[PDB]
Amino acid sequence: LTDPLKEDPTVIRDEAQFPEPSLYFKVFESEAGEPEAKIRADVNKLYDRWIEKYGRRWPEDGINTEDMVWLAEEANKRKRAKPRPRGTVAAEKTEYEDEFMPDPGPRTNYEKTVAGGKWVTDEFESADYEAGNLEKLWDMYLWDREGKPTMMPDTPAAQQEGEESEDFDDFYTAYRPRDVDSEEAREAVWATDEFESDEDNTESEWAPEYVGAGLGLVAEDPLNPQYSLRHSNHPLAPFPGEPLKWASYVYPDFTTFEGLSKQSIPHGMGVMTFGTGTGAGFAMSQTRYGDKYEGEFQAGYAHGLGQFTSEASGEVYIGEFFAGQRHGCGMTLDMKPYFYLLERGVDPVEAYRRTAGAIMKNVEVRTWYRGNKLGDAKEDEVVEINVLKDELDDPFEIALRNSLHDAKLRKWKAMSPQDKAMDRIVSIIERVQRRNPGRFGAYYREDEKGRVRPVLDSDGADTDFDSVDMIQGVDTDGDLGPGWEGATDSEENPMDPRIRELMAAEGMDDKLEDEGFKDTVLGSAIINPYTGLDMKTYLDGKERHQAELVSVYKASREGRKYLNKVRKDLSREAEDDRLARLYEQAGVSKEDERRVEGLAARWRRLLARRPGNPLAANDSDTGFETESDMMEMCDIPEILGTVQEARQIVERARMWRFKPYGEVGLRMAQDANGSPVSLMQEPLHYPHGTKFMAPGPLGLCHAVPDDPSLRQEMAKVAHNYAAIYRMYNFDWDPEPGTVQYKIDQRIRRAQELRNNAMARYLAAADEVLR
Amino acid sequence: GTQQELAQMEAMELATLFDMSKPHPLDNAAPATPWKGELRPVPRKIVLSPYQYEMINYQRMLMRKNIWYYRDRMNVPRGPCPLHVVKEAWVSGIVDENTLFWGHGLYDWLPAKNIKLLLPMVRTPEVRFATWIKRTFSLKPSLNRIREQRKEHRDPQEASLQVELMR
Amino acid sequence: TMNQNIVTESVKVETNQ
Repeated sequence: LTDPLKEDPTVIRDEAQFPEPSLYFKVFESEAGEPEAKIRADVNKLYDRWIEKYGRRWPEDGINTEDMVWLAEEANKRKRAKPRPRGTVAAEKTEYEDEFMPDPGPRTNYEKTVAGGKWVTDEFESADYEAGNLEKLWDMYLWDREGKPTMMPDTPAAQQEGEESEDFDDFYTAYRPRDVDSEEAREAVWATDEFESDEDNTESEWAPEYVGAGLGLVAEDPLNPQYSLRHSNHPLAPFPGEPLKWASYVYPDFTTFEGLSKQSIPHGMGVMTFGTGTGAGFAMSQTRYGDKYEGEFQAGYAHGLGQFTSEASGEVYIGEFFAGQRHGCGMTLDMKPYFYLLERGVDPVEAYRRTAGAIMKNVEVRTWYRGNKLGDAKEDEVVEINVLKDELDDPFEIALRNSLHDAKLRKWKAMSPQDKAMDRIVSIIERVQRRNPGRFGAYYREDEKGRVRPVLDSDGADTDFDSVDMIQGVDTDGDLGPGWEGATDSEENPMDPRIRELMAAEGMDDKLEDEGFKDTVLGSAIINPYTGLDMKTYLDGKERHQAELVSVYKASREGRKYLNKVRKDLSREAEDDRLARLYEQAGVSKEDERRVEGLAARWRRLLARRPGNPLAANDSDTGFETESDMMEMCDIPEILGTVQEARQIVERARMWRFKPYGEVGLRMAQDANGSPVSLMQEPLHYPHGTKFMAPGPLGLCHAVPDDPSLRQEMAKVAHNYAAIYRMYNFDWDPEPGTVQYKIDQRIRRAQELRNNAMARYLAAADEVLR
Repeated sequence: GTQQELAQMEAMELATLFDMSKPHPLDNAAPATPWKGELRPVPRKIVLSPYQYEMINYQRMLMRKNIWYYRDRMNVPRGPCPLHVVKEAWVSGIVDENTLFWGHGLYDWLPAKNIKLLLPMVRTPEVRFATWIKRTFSLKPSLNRIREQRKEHRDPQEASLQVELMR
Repeated sequence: TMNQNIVTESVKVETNQ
């Protein structure tokens, strides 16, 4: 077969017009929040329509009267829920004539328009049609005979008290009978303009994605995974808009940064030296004057892989960073004695010989979580301990749980999407009720006299919900958490009981005052006139209180006598019988259940925080709020690999350190007396017999100064340069026994296998189609 | 029968074909013809599409204000280099197509010939003529003299960078 | 209990460990 990788490049000939019809006439789903694209979309449709009639993407005559009708109704359709018409009128036209508009290719508007329909007649104002649409949507009467609103206030808006006038097309749409959705409300009041009659909500506006390091992602194009970073601010995102710049910043506190930057923020790779203060997200107490961090930066944070070096203290850390703190695997060395001997006039070789062994013995490998070292709170043994705890249960519970695990999967495999949504809603409701179950049936009662009264508890509380945790939060178990100036490093030093009770009483009277203010401010408005639901209870979330109160009042003797006077002028049993039917239908008597319960409890349970793995990826019902304060600790090979890659990252990042003419280079490169020095970084001048450093033919003409350490350094630099070179230049005909040869062999094998698979698919298609 | 087994085996092979840790029998195999060192044939006739013309124009627009940097043998960045400074350094024989350069549109340091449009900018006809003169009459005799004078340049292992300077 | 620095030697000794 022909070699795909050895085609003769004698004649190169491409045929592609720059305004490419493949790339130009196309609408992307990536362009969703952009309004102008909508117009383009319609235009594109028109093009296709013309191609369907003339085949030239250009219309004879021009845009006709029926093109707008087609593009309005027939072109694109939107999802509705359900119609339910009727065939008989329920109103009378005996009132002032021309009150209701009449209602009896005539198929539709487009069919009539293409059959010679002028559509030129104009009549009536828009407000009448919008009011009629709202009235039919409500299925009520919103205006009386005189024309004054019946469901909204008709008096002029009081400028005092903060109220302002509101049009009907807004009030009758922001306040609706809950069987009308936002889309139908917008469609009823003729909201058509794309640019001015639409706004983006605070919680629904488009924002760039967050990908972090961007390692684990679904690749839309498998060959190039960088294509999936186009919607983020990742340093390697394609075409940011402004080129990444080699920033060399000196801050007023003498903190210096040198490396890649996006906009004006450090971004990509670089080296940062700390002066007074801090930077790169580090804590104020971590750094000193002269410490440095080399490695990856992201959004001004030391995020990724790097190395932190402190010349004053000697600590050296190599490894992973998240945000501005150590998070992941890391390796720690303490080279303090080496620096101590170096600063006291000892040559480096002698100091290394003296202090190599002690430093090598004290090398530490660790796993860090949010800047804290793990391994002291038995983080390593958590999983095994939890497995043993799960194994310590009674056999019946374990068997039932294991059967339920398979039953859930088998049930979910065959459910409909609507059934899945309902199931997830039920699960969410159950999870919520596991913390705050409503006091249904215990909100209102009747006293001895028969008067309805609220049902309080052993305290001054009507429901378990408190509005003070909204500003302070709640832990996983139920405790609140830190507050303003909470002090009490450990709460084993509690507050005095007298102060506690006094403050509790003061909080109770404050709650009473708050309730009084809320009532006197919001209780006058009416939300639901059928049940007397005011705005205060509606906005406090106590609608079920009113729902129970209505039934309690109507069932009371006083309520019954009032109803008589004005007239003068699931259940527990259902669940029980369903459970009994389920028990009977399976052939399991209650005696068997009692026997099994006795066997489990008296014979097994008497013989001798939810179950599961605390560190689990898939958890069915999660809530995305429970937080793990630990991670699987790195093993030695993983730490070694992390250090090996971090050293590569540091070496690659240390290439932005001495920009030729930059502020840091001009102001921080000094001799012994502190005066500036003329660094040999001229692009054309190589003085004092250093022309061997020229990376060209000129360098070969001159000789090296004959220093073994310099020769080793040059050899290492040459090795790095060759390693960089090999990644962009290949051989046309590789020799057998080399890596590139096996790569080419595998590529050819892949092509052959794909061709065979396609041939088999074609054979199957031919068999099916004939 | 056998067809289905062969298809399943081929699917299994496709599953692990690009797993570079797994050895494969087609590695270091005997080619259909005996191996001889070949080179890619040089193209003769090139016909650019308008797409390529406009892409080149756009790239030239993006890089018309760039300032370049390059690295020496000691791995030190060297000088703020506008286009004419780069041309002078190329003519003087200080840099060549293998030097590591950096500009605005890149993320890392790459060889000069691997940057999209850097060699066409430098290589004006005058630059070509001057670099040919410099290679032929200044650097080559000096290299011969330094090779003859000092034995530290091993005859069997001699670099050929001066020969290809003209390009 | 050609040229390499202290980190490489420590990593190699741990790898042997």
